[PDB]
Amino acid sequence: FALDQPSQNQGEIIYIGGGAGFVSKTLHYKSKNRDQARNDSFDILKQLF
RNA sequence: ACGAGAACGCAGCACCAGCUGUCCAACCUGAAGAAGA
Repeated sequence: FALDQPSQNQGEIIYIGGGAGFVSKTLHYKSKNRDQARNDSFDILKQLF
């Protein structure tokens, strides 16, 4: 209902625990642009699932 | 009828006394019990 999801909070956010997301466990969105990282995630995850 | 006869090279004696197989040294280094859609 709310889903506030604040951002730009001086880097005061960390995601710890289960259910955080597949993005939080992999470092490829922050080393490549949108299309390259998207395709890399799709290729590496279609191998998994 | 032998320069010969008889005669233990034998007796007692601890290879023994003192002395640390000791000194120094992290079982240590890195790792999300976690993710489809």
